[PDB]
Amino acid sequence: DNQFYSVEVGDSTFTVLKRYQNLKPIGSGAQGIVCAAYDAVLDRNVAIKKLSRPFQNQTHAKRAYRELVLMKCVNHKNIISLLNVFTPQKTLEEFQDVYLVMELMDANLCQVIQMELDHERMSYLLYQMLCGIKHLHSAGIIHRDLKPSNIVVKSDCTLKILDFGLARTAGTSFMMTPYVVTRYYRAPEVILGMGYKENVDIWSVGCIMGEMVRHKILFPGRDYIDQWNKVIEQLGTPCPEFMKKLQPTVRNYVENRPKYAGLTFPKLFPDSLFPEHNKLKASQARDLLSKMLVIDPAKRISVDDALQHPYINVWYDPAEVEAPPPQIYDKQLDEREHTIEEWKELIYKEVMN
Amino acid sequence: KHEMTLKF
Repeated sequence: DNQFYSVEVGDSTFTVLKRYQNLKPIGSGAQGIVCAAYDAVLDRNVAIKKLSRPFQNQTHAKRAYRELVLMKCVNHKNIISLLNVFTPQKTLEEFQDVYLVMELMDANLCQVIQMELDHERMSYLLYQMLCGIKHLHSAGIIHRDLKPSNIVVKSDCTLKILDFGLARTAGTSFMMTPYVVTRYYRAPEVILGMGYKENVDIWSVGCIMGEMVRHKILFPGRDYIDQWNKVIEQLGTPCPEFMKKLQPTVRNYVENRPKYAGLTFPKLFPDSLFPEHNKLKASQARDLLSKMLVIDPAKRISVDDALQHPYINVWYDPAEVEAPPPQIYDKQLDEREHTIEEWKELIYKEVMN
Repeated sequence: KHEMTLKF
């Protein structure tokens, strides 16, 4: 194809730029296929994600375009970024395929979970997580679906976040990975249907940090009813001021619950699971967990405050924390509608950009 | 420091 070349990836074809060689499958939808590749120009490994049937239906087309627009609002090192987007077709008439090039990491948090870890590597990872999360929130993007499989890391302890504002899925994480369900890490206000805000991802991070320490999922609910039980059996029944905010019927069910008493955070996370001067850290860490793993969103720690926390504060770098997003996501897009062909163009222009 | 590692 003059500037492109075909390569057979399973039952699928990848027509990519010549600069990308040694293509090989590492994940698979459903909604797309991801290949690890070598970028000759950059001398650097990349992840090439080919969207599957972005023009199949009006819904797919909206997702394809929306995904492009989302990664436009982001310019942070702790978040996955679009290294390149392209199509092997020459005109809008025959345009049908879209390819997304992203940085290729070595791992996701799941493979970190089982590792022993110390305070400097743990607190650093969390710091990056909070840095990437703040950037998203600044761009007007609240993740909500933060889980160890959509958080990727490299061997040099660098961290990036995947799948912000994507359905599950839809996104990149579902198609590959040691996969994990999002149910375990969703905040109370989400699962209880109360609506949410920025610090909904603070809960998520809380669940992730708890798993890093205990090397086991904190709230493995068989379903959302069981999920709620797991949460309250360990953290206790939330104050009345919280429950009054619930919807009528659900409020009663949750008020119908057996009043469980919360285990103390030193009990949930005994120093046994922790590692001397570096025992002040175990205090610092456990404390932080008591602010993130809060049921009431009003009584939960903010992203900003979490950055200021002694266990995290050691890493504070204003360049890493205050880096503004290139653009803010206009939510008035979600309610916009177009035909498949109209969507096809908006996407096409974005690619040729 | 910032020059930490982690192995898989």
